[PDB]
Amino acid sequence: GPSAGCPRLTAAALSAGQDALGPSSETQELECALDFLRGSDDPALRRSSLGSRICLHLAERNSDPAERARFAREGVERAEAALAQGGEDDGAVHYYLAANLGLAVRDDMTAALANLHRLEHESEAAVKLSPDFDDGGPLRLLGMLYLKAPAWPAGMGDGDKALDLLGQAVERHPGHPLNHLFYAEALWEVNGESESRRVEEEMAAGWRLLESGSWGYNKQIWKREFADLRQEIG
Repeated sequence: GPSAGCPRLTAAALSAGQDALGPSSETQELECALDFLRGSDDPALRRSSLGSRICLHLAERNSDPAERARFAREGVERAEAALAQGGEDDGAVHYYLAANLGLAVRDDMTAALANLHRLEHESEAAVKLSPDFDDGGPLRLLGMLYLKAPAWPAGMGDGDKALDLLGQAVERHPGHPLNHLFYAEALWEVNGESESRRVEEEMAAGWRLLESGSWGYNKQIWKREFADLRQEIG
């Protein structure tokens, strides 16, 4: 449960203050809130995406793959709990279920393939219910799945749908670094050398947002993803 040094907390205060917690929060602050809500019977909090989101913040800040996956697996459990308690209409619950599930499996091919249907279902639910959440996060997840899943007809993989969704994320939510990064990856992988200028400009814009914006402890893992695309394009 909450550690002994945590501030006094109530469900009402956590709900009212839920947006004061984020990627810039220190780990101790995030865990005080996460450990509290696991034990809370407050109907709203029990249905909320907050616990799953906190787990994703903790996953993203951990460079070790096993440690990151451990927190991501906790986020999957928190989102599943929220859905069982009545959060099914909340697009953010499905979003953080799919985002955490992705982190938990994407470094392991067997697990990624084994969870592709669940990822697809949850990413689609997020896109249906709250496509704009987290600056278009659900479009990011579903678009990347269209880019990375086994290619049609073997699976849902479809580069045109990837480009449609990730282009829509960039158009509708230009402030997020990963909308530009992921769109750039799709442009390169689906269209190749003919989109090099656009790929590069999208990378550069994402990097500028990454460097200037306030992404807290998400910055290091996103920087690694930017480097990955740089190396992929040569």
